[PDB]
This record gives sequence, structure tokens and C-alpha cells, in this order.
Amino acid sequence: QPLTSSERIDKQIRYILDGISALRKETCNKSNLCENLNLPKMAEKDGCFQSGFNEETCLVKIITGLLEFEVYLEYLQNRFESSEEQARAVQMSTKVLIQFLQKKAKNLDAITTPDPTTNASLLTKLQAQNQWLQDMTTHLILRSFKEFLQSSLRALRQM
Repeated sequence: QPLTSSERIDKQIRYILDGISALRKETCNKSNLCENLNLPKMAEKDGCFQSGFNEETCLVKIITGLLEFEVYLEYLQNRFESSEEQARAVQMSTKVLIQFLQKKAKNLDAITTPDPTTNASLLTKLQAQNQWLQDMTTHLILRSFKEFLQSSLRALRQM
């Protein structure tokens, strides 16, 4: 029995969570404090929770949110000299996931693309913080991205 489109998405999310787990271990090892910021987050109106569950509004939110996360994953790869390959694997893994999800939504279309030139300003603002605030930013991106993916996986199984 070959993987269905749903099973492939489900596996790809668990695969990226295993990667975030591995990239957290390298960025925490490297941090000298380990071992404002508006990151995508599910709310009840997005239709991804059991209360107010709405399959179509939910799938649009998952895709919109992953697209909004890409500049943060570029921030991680641009920073992690040592964890270079691992951070790039997470970016490219997230790109394949977005492609699987866009095939599922091919019936819906539209979707809010983030503005490129706002994302290039965000990037510069993030890279000009002192090392403390950049280590905090890294932690908050990895935590928030993990929580988005777990919420996405729960919603996708309820479809």
C-alpha cells in the first residue's frame, strides 16, 4: 500500500520535528547560556482547534504560517556556522512540506504570501541584536516553530 498524500504530509511533519529536536541540541550546545518578536501562532479563529474546527480555514492558516516562518528559518541558517547543514536541512524540509500542503489546497488557491522587502528588513533587525538577544531569538523561533508543527499535525489528523 503506497503512502497517500495525507500520510506523506504526516511523515514530513514528524521528520521536521526530529530535525528541530536535532538542531536545538546543536544551537544549545553552542550557546553560552544553554545546556517585540511576532512568530506565527494558531488561535481559535484559525479553525485548527477542536473548538471551532474548520478544515478549509485551518489548511489556509497552516500554509500561511509556514510561509511566514521561512524568514526565521533563514535567520537560523545564516547564524549557525557550525550547525550550517542542519539549519539548511530544516529550511528545505519546510519547503517540501509547503509544496505537499499547496497540492492539498490546490482546490482553494489564494493564500497570503509574506512581503519579501518586509522580510529583508526583519532579517537585518534580527542580525543587529546583541548576542544575548540573538540566542533568545533562536530559542523562541525553535520553540514556536515546534508548537506550530505539533498543532498543524493534530489538525491535519482531524481532517
